[PDB]
Amino acid sequence: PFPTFGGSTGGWLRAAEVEEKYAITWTSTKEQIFEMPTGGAAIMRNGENLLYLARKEQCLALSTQLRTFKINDYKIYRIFPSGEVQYLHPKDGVFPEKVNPGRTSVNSRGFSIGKNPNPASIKFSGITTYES
Amino acid sequence: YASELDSMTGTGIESPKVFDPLNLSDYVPVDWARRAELSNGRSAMLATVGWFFPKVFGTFDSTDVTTTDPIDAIMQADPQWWAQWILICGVFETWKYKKEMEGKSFLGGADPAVDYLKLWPADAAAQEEMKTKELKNARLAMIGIAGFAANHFIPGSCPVPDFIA
Amino acid sequence: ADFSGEIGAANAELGCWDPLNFCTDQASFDKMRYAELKHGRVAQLAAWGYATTWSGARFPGCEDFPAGHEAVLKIGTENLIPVLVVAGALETLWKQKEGSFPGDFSATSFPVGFGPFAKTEADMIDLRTKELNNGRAAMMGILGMIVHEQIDGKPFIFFDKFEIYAPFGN
Amino acid sequence: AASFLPSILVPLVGLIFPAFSMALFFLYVQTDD
Amino acid sequence: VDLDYGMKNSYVPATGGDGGQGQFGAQSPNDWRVAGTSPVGETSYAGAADGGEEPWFAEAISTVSLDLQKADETLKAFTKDAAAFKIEEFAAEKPYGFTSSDAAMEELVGKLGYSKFLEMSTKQLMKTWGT
Amino acid sequence: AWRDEVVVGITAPVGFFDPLGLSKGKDDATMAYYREAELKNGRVAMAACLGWYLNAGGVHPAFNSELSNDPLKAMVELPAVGWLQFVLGCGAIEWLGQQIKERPGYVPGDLLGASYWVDNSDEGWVMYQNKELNNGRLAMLAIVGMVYQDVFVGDYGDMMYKQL
Amino acid sequence: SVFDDAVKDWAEEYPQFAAWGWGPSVQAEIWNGRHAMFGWVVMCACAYAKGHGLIPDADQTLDLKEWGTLATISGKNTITNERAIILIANVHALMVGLAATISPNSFADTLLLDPNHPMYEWQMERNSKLGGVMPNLGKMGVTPEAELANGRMAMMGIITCIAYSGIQGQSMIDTINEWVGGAYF
Amino acid sequence: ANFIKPYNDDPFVGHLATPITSSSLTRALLKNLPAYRFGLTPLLRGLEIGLAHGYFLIGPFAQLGPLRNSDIGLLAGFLSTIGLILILTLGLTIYGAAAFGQEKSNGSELQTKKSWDQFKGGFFVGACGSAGFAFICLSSIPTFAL
Amino acid sequence: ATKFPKFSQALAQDPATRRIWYGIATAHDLEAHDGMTEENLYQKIFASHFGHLAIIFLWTSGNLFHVAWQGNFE
Ligand code: CLA
Ligand code: CLA
Ligand code: CLA
Ligand SMILES: CC1=C(C#C/C(C)=C/C=C/C(C)=C/C=C/C=C(C)/C=C/C=C(C)/C=C/[C@@]23O[C@]2(C)C[C@@H](O)CC3(C)C)C(C)(C)C[C@H](O)C1
Ligand SMILES: CC1=C(C#C/C(C)=C/C=C/C(C)=C/C=C/C=C(C)/C=C/C=C(C)/C=C/C2=C(C)C[C@@H](O)CC2(C)C)C(C)(C)C[C@H](O)C1
Ligand SMILES: CC1=C(/C=C/C(C)=C/C=C/C(C)=C/C=C/C=C(C)/C=C/C=C(C)/C=C/C2=C(C)CCCC2(C)C)C(C)(C)CCC1
Repeated sequence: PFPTFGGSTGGWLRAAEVEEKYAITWTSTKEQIFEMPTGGAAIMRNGENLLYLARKEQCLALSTQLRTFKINDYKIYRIFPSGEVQYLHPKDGVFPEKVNPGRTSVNSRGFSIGKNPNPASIKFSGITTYES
Repeated sequence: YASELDSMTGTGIESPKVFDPLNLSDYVPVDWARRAELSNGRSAMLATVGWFFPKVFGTFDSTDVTTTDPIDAIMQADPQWWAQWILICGVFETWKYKKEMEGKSFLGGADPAVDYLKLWPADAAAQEEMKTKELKNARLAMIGIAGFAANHFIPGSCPVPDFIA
Repeated sequence: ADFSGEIGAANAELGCWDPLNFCTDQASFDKMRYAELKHGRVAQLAAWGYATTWSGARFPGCEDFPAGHEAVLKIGTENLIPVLVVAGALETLWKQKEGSFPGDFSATSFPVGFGPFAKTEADMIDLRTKELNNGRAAMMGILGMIVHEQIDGKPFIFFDKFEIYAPFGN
Repeated sequence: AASFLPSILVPLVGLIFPAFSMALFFLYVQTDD
Repeated sequence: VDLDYGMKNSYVPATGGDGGQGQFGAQSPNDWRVAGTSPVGETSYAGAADGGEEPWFAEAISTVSLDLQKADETLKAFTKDAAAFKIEEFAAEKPYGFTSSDAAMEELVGKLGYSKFLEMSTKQLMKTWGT
Repeated sequence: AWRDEVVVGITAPVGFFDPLGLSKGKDDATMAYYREAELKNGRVAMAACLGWYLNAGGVHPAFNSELSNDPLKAMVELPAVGWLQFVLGCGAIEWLGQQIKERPGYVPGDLLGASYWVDNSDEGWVMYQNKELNNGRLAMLAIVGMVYQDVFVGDYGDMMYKQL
Repeated sequence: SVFDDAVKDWAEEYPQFAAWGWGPSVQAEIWNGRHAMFGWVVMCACAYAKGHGLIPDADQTLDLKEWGTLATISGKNTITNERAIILIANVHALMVGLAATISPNSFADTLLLDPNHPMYEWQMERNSKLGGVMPNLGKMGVTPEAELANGRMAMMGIITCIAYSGIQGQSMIDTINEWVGGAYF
Repeated sequence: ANFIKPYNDDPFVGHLATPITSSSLTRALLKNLPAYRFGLTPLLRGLEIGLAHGYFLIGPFAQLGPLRNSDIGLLAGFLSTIGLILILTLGLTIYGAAAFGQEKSNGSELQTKKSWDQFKGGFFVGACGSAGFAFICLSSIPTFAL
Repeated sequence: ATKFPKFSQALAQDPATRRIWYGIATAHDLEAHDGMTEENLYQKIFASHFGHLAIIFLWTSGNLFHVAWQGNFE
């Protein structure tokens, strides 16, 4: 289900084969030309499409472009060398910009930025003021 | 001495049993030793002849080397000869490698690596006897070339015929 | 038909290099093979002879004769006739062994054959191939020499004559 | 003679020493204790 | 699917100045520091791809890929808890002739697929499951 | 059968050209040898032609332009060391070529391995290949003609278009 | 004083080097000893040559033009031929040593103990049973034991020669000649 | 006709199959080079590589060095080459230690500690010997004149 | 840590060349090293000072030595 592309010297390298790799998938209603983050132009297929990239940002950048084409069914995965796959985005099925009941707060401090502790107070502690 | 020596060619009439008084077999691997024994021996066999051949039977028609003394000619000879000599030896060494990899043997094996005269016996009995003769002649030659050199530098060290000098 | 199996094939791919399709059947091939061998053997001796003479060596009683084709033209025919007589006799003597490769004269009166030289079949094939190949080379060689002799007088192209190193012969 | 020391030490201090030191640092920083 | 495969890495968070393993782990379990190319007929990076007659470009031979079928499974596994929360709330709001959470899930996902199910409010779900 | 498959080399002026029928009974291997020889002999000829032309013209800016403008005289003047390098270098390439030939899928004459990207189905490819062959065939005859002129007629320059 | 403790402490303080056999180890004792034994020959040879005037054109300095500033001791002053020749002899030897260190055989005693060398086990074993204060007789002849004993002897001699030379205020070459009976000179 | 295609038919890998990258010539040359050739042992691989690199290195030093015009120029050139070989050998040793570690198992894989050590040794012998060969050759240069 | 910057896990676990660069330039900021107590800090600083003093004296010794052995003071 690979989109039609002729190849580039800006594709993935060894890290994709020995450390980690990424993959995005989407469905289209027409064959159209899009610009790939790696560099160049490609033609998507009329239906399912799969593409591999080396960075999550590269994948999410393409998603932005896809939204312009009115495609909002994209999914991003991380494939480890052993074959293990992790579903990353949309994580809970709902885009992050939309509040979804069932999501808990993380890394939240209940005070204004100016209420953090003084650096000297936490000296020889190992923690930082913003983590204190 | 190493046990394998008991099952190898080399012991004969003048040496009924394994000769390794200092048990060098303990240190040097048995295989490497035989390979080296033959290599140094075969080369020595050729040297002995070369030590006197130019003197006794004459020299080629050239003036690069004027002396006949075996040692002196080494420096008189043009360097180009020496370079080509190293090259030919390298070629020989390569041949032994490639042919050995083809299953052939240059150490008394079943399939000869170099038998241009086609005189390698088929029967194992004769083969064994043939190998023994080569080893002997080789050992004798090594001793001889050493002797020649000795008398050359330290006169009287060895009983060498005058012509051989 | 397929003479690739025959000794002397150019190589595994080309098989028998017969550009003009002289050979058609085994019968013809045998004819051609016999001829090639004969010419080859004759040539091998010829090159040896030409070189020996051109370089200067002469038999007792032949110290004033010239060398090369010039000899054939100048030397007395009477002293050349012996060659024909000694060759014609051989022509009659050599006897081809039936059911054997062309050029096998094992059936000759005097003992002739692989004798002690060859043991295995492979050894025989090798010696045979070498005889043929060396003959092929000489055939070209003797021509090359004669031609150049006529062209410039230098039968060896790069040097006038050979110098031999025969220690024992001295 | 001490006079020969300049010609015996300088070659060592400026060439041998720096080399070995750099090698050791590389081996030290490329090792994962 | 081992949902902790990524978390199970050699990374050890430091005291101060580190966000941590986050949600999906901070580093790949595997070490990128593998060797270079090897002679024909040999392998280097463990489960590497044989370069055949071009060992020099072996690293360009892909061996890591995503199976579309397998892709479905990873989607379901990593979003299992979310689905659970969703159906639970639907159950809490007095479902019409409710049966079993799982049963309801199957019915509700039989229609509206699965992705659509994950993106629907309990209200919409109840409307959908009115029947 | 080579005759039933060959496409390159057959052009318009004469079509298939074998008046003496030197390829009637030859097998594919022999025919392959012939095509390879044809191309090699031709390609070398083309190069030789260019070399002769440049030297004759006087554009031989090497060795302080010491060597003669006559191409055949110059060869004699060239030191042997120069010739040895030439033969040995070409010999090296010949060895590599043999390796390529052994590899499966070898198309007689292809050392760049263009078979990997293009086949004879493409007309553009076959046409361009034909141009190499045709020019090579002509060059072969030309180099033979020029040598005659230089060795017998006595000239090593154009005696055809020189008269404006 | 127990020797063993000191060695252990060194290993602890400098573990990385100790792993390869560097420092106060049997390996070092063997190798350094071998070199000292060999040197004695070199030093005696130098003495003989000096006394018998064998070295060609000694007491003369190499040309600063043929050779370079590398041959200068101070300013334009250059090294004498004798010292140069002695050095070249040593360089011949050092080259052999470098080859042996960088390109060891499969049945050779490597300078450092490498787990990936086939002789590692034998070397480890030999070293494990070669330690003592007194030479172990009964293992005379060509044995590892004899080698170590002779090596220690040679190394001690070097120390003694230097000391005696200083006490008597003489060159080491002179002391050598003296201990031989004045034969060389 | 397109002479440039995606490498290994993977449109997303960062490489392309150009005539330079994948031609019979390039493939043949690289396959038979000592580094990638099939069958060569680690030692032999190093030896061939060393023999090749040592022969061409004596030139630069001998003809352009500080003592080029001296009668002992060639000798000096040889010594300089040996010095460079030693530096390169140190590098090889250090690289192996860091890249491969301390104990190995696979064996006969240029990419292991034991194999690398053997490779390094071969390089040293070949390089130094090759330089010596050049010394002998450059001592007397043939004019190839009849 | 198990890498070059033993005093910093953060730098030690870095997959780039920064690990080496920063480790060298953050070596003498003993106060920020992982697991540093005030007592240890003072003790290490005191010892480091002894080393600096030694370097200063070695430097002075060299000047005297070289002037005496290769100079023209007299
Ligand atoms: C204190 C340090 C130091 C010393 C002692 C030298 C010494 C020398 N340099 Mg130098 N150099 C240095 C630092 C140093 N350099 C630095 C830092 C640079 C970088 C800018 C250079 C760049 C440089 C260049 C570009 C050149 C030199 C050259 C030379 C040589 C010229 C004299 C001569 O006779 O040449 C003639 C050479 C000889 C007689 C050969 C001498 C034998 C060699 C040196 C043996 C080396 C083996 C050595 C042990 C291997 C090292 C192993 C490793 C573990 C350290 C001389 C040996 C020239 C030369 O010829 O290099 C050899 C030259 O072209 N140098
Ligand atoms: C190296 C020489 C050489 C070789 C090997 C070939 C080989 C081939 N040519 Mg060819 N050709 C050549 C030169 C050569 N050509 C030249 C110079 C011309 C220009 C006139 C042509 C023009 C030509 C045409 C127009 C056609 C061919 C074709 C062919 C192929 C089929 C015909 C055949 O089997 O010929 C067999 C030929 C040989 C086995 C070798 C040639 C015979 C040698 C050269 C004998 C020398 C004769 C000659 C008169 C020598 C004197 C030259 C000069 C002194 C006057 C075959 C692969 C046909 C083709 O491509 O079909 C696929 C085709 O249509 N050729
Ligand atoms: C970068 C420019 C440059 C160049 C070309 C030179 C050139 C030279 N310097 Mg110099 N030098 C330079 C910068 C340069 N210098 C700088 C910046 C300094 C200040 C530090 C010096 C300081 C210096 C000193 C102190 C000395 C020299 C010396 C020398 C000479 C000795 C050459 C030598 O041993 O190299 C050895 C070279 C090599 C071992 C390798 C050369 C590179 C190879 C040939 C590249 C091959 C690439 C290949 C073609 C790729 C394709 C391969 C494929 C076909 C298979 C030479 C004339 C010495 C001398 O006598 O002066 C005349 C000397 O004593 N230099
Ligand atoms: C203080 C202390 C202790 C101690 C101690 C003691 C006594 C320590 C003393 C150690 C001592 C004194 C060790 C001598 C070494 C001499 C060597 C290595 C000579 C090498 C010589 C070599 C390598 C020879 C080289 C040459 O051949 C070459 C290279 C070139 C030739 O031209 C010339 C020569 C021949 C020169 C205790 C009590 C034991 C334990 C306690 O806990 C700590
Ligand atoms: C001593 C010395 C010097 C020297 C020197 C010396 C000896 C130098 C030696 C140089 C030498 C041997 C160079 C050798 C060159 C050989 C070549 C190209 C061979 C090509 C083979 C090919 C294509 C094979 C093709 C095939 C055919 C068709 C049939 C098929 O079936 C199979 C197959 C077999 C594959 C110098 C020159 C370095 C100068 C210095 O100063 C002094
Ligand atoms: C441009 C080009 C090319 C290339 C060229 C080149 C790059 C060359 C190089 C070359 C080289 C670079 C060569 C080398 C050589 C080397 C040698 C030849 C060596 C030898 C050695 C020896 C022989 C031995 C030694 C030794 C040893 C081993 C040790 C002991 C001692 C002795 C001495 C024995 C060609 C033409 C292909 C084609 C076109 C392109």
